[PDB]
Amino acid sequence: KVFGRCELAAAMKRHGLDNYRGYSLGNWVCAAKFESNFNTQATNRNTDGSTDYGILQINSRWWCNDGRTPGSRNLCNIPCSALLSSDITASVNCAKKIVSDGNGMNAWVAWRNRCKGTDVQAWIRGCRL
Ligand SMILES: [Cl-]
Ligand code: NA
Ligand SMILES: [Ru+3]
Repeated sequence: KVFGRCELAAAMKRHGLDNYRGYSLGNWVCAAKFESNFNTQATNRNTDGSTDYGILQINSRWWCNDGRTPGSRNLCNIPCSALLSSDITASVNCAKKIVSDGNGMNAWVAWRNRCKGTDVQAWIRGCRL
């Protein structure tokens, strides 16, 4: 599923991301835009052999199992394929785990380079919810 901007903002609000660890909704919508272009099916291989999965491009080195990332962990206890569904629950729940670890939203290089220190609230303006 390729989400619309306001559709994703509403779904992210529904599933608990607004103000999660002090990150207002716009942060999450902005990150998703530059990570996946709002595409739940997005995958991208990295030079280290891991892959990033889904609308928030969650990485197999630590967070999910894809059966091909040597020496990796599965801290969200999910197959990485679960992160590709139209239902964003697994991606949201796993992202909550990731952002609780120290660096906050800086784990998304896309967030640091494209969203941080910008008008992130702009990504949710004009939306119903
Ligand atoms: Cl990640
Ligand atoms: Na893994
Ligand atoms: Ru990451």
